[PDB]
Amino acid sequence: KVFGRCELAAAMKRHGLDNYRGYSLGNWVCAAKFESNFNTQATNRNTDGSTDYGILQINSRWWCNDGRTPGSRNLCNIPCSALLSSDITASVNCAKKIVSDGNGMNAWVAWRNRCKGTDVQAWIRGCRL
Ligand SMILES: [Cl-]
Ligand SMILES: [Pt+2]
Ligand SMILES: [Pt+2]
Ligand SMILES: [Pt+2]
Ligand SMILES: [Pt+2]
Ligand SMILES: [Pt+2]
Ligand SMILES: [Pt+2]
Repeated sequence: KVFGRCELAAAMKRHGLDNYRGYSLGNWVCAAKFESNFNTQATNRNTDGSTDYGILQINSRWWCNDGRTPGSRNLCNIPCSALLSSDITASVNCAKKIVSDGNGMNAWVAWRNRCKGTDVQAWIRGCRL
């Protein structure tokens, strides 16, 4: 599914991301924008052989099982395919484990390079929440 900006904000908020580990909603929306362009079906193969999946481009080296990432972990205990669903629940729960892991939202390179320190409030501007 390709979410609209406010639709995704509301779904993120319903699922408990707003101010989760102190990251305001706009941070999560901005991350999703630049990681997946709001498309739940996004995948992107890395040089290292792992793959990033879903609205928040969650990576198979650590977080999910795709069956083809040699030597990897599955810390969220899910198949990577679950991060592709139009229901963002699996991506939300995993992102919660990720953001709690020690580097916060710096684990999302696209957040770090395009969202961090910007006016991320703009990403929820005009949304009923
Ligand atoms: Cl990740
Ligand atoms: Pt829709
Ligand atoms: Pt939902
Ligand atoms: Pt939820
Ligand atoms: Pt765009
Ligand atoms: Pt969980
Ligand atoms: Pt509200």
